[PDB]
Amino acid sequence: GDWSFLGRLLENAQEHSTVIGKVWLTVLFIFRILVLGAAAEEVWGDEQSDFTCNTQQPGCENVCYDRAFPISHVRFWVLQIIFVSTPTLIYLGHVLHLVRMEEKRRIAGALLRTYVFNIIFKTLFEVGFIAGQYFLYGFQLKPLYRCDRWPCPNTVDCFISRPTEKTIFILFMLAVACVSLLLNVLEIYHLGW
Amino acid sequence: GDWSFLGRLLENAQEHSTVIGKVWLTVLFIFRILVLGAAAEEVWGDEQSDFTCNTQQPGCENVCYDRAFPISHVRFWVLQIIFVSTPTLIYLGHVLHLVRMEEKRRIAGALLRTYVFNIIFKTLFEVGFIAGQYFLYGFQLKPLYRCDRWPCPNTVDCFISRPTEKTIFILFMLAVACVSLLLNVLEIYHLGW
Repeated sequence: GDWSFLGRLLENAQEHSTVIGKVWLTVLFIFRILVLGAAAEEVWGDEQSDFTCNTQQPGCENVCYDRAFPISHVRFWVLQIIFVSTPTLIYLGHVLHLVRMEEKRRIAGALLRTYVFNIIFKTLFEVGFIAGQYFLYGFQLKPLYRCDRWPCPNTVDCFISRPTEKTIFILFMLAVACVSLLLNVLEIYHLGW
Repeated sequence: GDWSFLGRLLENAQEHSTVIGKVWLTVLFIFRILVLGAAAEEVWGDEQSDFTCNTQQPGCENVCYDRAFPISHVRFWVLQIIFVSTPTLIYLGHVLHLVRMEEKRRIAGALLRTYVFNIIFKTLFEVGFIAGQYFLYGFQLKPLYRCDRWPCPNTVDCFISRPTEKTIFILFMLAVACVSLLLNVLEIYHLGW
């Protein structure tokens, strides 16, 4: 996808942010957005095309792929990026609003509360997506999925495309997410002390 | 098949047999041999050809047809005919042997014991095939057979050719077999009294 606009806004955000925040935005751009576009989207491109079920039943592969993958991992990661970035956009907008207010007439007062809330929201959204992915997929895609959804007769064996590569990238993104959490914790403590 | 030779021998047997025995041989020829050749063999001709299993697994239809039908009904009926007819052949041979003995030099003495044993053996073989078929197939072929024999993955649904016609003929032959039993009982009692 085209992340250009979000890029513009977040680049603006870098200036009005802590050094650790600039590190966080670098991580977001490089290890999350760029990995997803350059590497992961191609991994998941044949997810349903090369999903195969051992059966002659029409409609079984469709319902089985749908039950195994209610949302694709890459779409989940898109949404995670958007939601962890939204607080930064809120804070940046409040900052620009105060600048416009000054013109009509760095981090302190209302902006400090807003920045702390921004880090907080980023952390909660962060953790939330991590836990949701754990409960939806664990952290390993196995090659076999056994499916008993109508119209499949009895239980059918279905086979995943590229499960090991997908597992590698699942874990890569989990690690990047954990690094982001650590960075946000560092921001909180660094402001505190 | 060509039952001509057995026919010759059994025709000979008719002369040296009771009236009820001639009825029994008429039943054998007409309602068992002729039905099998004229009607049933065509019913069972497509038994494996039109046996269908819902799967893509190579070898599953073969092992599933084999598990559902370890012996075909028509082959069972062939063997039943042969074995219920063998005692009559024994008795007829003993009779011809006594005739040859007389030439070298109706039912009484040794021939009477042999005739009673012939009826007995016919009755035991009769009942035995009936009970064996009950324990192997019951008396109704259902249209669905669920098969979990390797290499079939999990349980697969397989579908029988012509199950209702096959059931009709299964029951027809059961009835003919029971009529034969009744005739043999009548022979025993008629000799007794």
